[PDB]
Amino acid sequence: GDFIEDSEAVVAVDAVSFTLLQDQLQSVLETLSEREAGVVRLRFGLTDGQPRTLDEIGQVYGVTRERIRQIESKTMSKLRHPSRSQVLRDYL
Amino acid sequence: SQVSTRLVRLLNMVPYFQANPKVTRAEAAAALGVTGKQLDADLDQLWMCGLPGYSPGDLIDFDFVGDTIEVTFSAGVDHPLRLTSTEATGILVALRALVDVPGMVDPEAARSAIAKIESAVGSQRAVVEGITEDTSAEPGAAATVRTAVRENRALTLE
Repeated sequence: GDFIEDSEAVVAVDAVSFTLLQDQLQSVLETLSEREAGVVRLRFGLTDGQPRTLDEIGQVYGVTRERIRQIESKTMSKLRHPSRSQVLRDYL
Repeated sequence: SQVSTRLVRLLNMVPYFQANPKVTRAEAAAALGVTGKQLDADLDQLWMCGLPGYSPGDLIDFDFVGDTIEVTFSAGVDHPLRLTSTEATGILVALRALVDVPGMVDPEAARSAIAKIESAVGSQRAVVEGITEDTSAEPGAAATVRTAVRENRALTLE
């Protein structure tokens, strides 16, 4: 029993890396507008603990689901720019 | 039924848009033979459906540049759906009926189409077949007539 490794323990390196990743992601999202940042946070579940659905966000913001999908597509296209992805490249 | 045909068309739209990188609204409408409103509704329905989990980077995403359609994430839709027995049989029957008609279509093109379709669908000798493997009965007048029709040139007929 002394030679069996516990595989569920925290590596103590992924925790700090994840904290830095969250801080960097928040810093990157601070460069966007409030609407797109809120849409991304609600859709990806970055807000508290869980993601939402497209229709739910559309109803909350009072806009058509087509508008929500277009906003998300434009935001994702913007975030694929090399300027906003160079910092996050090393985290993957 | 109508719903099944709509589902087949909606599922096969993605490979069609992948084949043509910047197909416009008019070209898509002509290809699918549907009205503008119906095509717009189908495009909207296809836009908001995709991979399980339902993340904006997981479901199907497009890129609208003015009045052009492009695919950025096929969500696993890479090839069109296969051909059912009924439609393939109908196409083969139509081709083998029109190959024997003189002047409407080149026999070589019809034979090539038959061979390619049979190879693609994997049919065997238990399907509709023609009478002559090689006609060779054309005196060349049909080819001249077709060339005159295509090029709009004067023709002399006895």
